[PDB]
Amino acid sequence: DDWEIPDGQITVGQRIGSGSFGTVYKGKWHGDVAVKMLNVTAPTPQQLQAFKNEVGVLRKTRHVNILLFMGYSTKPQLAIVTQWCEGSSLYHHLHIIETKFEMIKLIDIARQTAQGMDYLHAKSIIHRDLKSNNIFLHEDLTVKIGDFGLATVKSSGSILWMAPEVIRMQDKNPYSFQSDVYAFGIVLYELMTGQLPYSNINNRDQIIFMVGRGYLSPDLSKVRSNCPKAMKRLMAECLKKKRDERPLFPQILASIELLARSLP
Amino acid sequence: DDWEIPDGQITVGQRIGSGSFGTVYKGKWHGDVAVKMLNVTAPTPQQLQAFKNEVGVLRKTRHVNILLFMGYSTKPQLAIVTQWCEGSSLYHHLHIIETKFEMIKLIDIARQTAQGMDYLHAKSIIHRDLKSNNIFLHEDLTVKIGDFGLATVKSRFEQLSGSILWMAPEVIRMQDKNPYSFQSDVYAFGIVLYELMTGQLPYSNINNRDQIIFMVGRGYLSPDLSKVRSNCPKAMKRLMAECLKKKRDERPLFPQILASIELLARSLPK
Ligand SMILES: Oc1c([C@@H](Nc2ccccn2)c2ccco2)cc(Cl)c2cccnc12
Ligand SMILES: Oc1c([C@@H](Nc2ccccn2)c2ccco2)cc(Cl)c2cccnc12
Repeated sequence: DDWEIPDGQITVGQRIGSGSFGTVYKGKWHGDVAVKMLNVTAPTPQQLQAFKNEVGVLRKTRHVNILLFMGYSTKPQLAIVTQWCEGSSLYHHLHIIETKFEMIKLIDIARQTAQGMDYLHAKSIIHRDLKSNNIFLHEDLTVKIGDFGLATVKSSGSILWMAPEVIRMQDKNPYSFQSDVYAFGIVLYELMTGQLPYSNINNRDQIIFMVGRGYLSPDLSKVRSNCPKAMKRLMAECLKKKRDERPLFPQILASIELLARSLP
Repeated sequence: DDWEIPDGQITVGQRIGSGSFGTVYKGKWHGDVAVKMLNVTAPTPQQLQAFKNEVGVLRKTRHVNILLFMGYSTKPQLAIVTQWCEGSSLYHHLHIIETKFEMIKLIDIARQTAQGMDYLHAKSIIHRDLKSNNIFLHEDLTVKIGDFGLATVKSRFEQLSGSILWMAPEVIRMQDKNPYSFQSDVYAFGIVLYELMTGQLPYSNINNRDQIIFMVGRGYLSPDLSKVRSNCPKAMKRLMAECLKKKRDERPLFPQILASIELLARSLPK
């Protein structure tokens, strides 16, 4: 019952990026895989902690909509190995290559994402950084939620997806299922409008300040016409400035399924 | 945090099928899933064992070409929950609806299956029932090796008698100690490569189950390789023949089979 990969079996290749801790690479281990390593040979103290935290969460997940954790290593360097997703992140599709998804496909992507979130929450896992860039469209179909570590289970910037309470830090622990729900709301906004929120404001600090005070919020009137009213309503629900008024995924999921069933 | 699903969360629907090791369904648990249950009112001691053994093997797997194990339940009834595959099995594509896959695709299905087998064997897991019926073509793109009811971790039964087309001669004779090995899995893989390249099941012109069993076992009968498609790469027809060797110890292991398929793939027509 061990997920530790034997020493020196992982072949590392092209450098991809650098999420959470360390650097991510496309590598080899019983096929293509993603490898999140640590450049230093001296794992330091709190680096060996963020490492054990991620593995600890990742290893509690087995769901088609959650990036597949395959194993970890301490080999020469600490390394988390996950499946290799073929394609691009939803963020890249929507805002870089501006892919034109049909409404059916957009509804389905929101569904799978919620499917995935519902699962994480059932396991008492709070993502804490859900955003269109951590949502991968594997093989152009099938959502894979990724990048954890920053994720916890039970007791740069990504402000666009941060709920008002999170921005305020009036608890130092404003994170909860509800704040995950809010970010999903911002993700819904992207799919449904094809754009990032507040694109007409060029000052981040202003954006941060105003969302936190409840003065600014996503402009829902921007939703595409062919967007089902029930979706636009689900969206507003998730984006409630007041935490406790937001619905939970079991509910989100039911709503998205009923609007999807009656769409064609 | 075990993989034991909390009680009363799994719902079951369509009865996709039956079997000696339980019947399959298309239930739900955080999205669609495949639920394998046990109809009986009280599991016999051997069933409880088959259940445990499968879960023990399944929970050791995390690979894109292995059907995803999600959890099990015992309280309501013994149940194994796996991801629900969208599409059909390679068997159905190949022999029931005759799907016209391109050689590039066939080589690909052959590669992924090998990739999966390579993964199981590295963890000392012997499938023991690899066949096109248990190879799901998820979304018509991803190969998912399933049905782990007879699987076992080396150094850890008397079942099966239905799918003889994929049984190696030494498995039919049951002479040797440990009839099953990484090699018998490789033989089954060989019959699958055979199915992929010919589009047909072996021994289609013989209709007597017993005679086929006896003959393949005695070595009088073997897969007719002259039937392999003409556009089938030579190295492949060779790799196939090697996996089908009558002498167990002459068959290559998946790491080498994997290396070969990947090699003959890089030099394929354009
Ligand atoms: O492609 C991958 C990325 C990249 N995400 C996206 C998202 C949209 C389009 C293109 N890439 C990325 C890397 C670094 C920073 O972002 C990140 C990780 Cl962890 C992967 C893990 C396994 C397979 N593929 C992965
Ligand atoms: O569909 C599934 C089957 C059935 N196989 C096929 C093959 C071709 C077309 C349709 N179904 C089946 C039924 C009975 C005994 O095996 C078996 C498993 Cl393990 C599955 C696991 C996840 C998703 N789907 C699965």
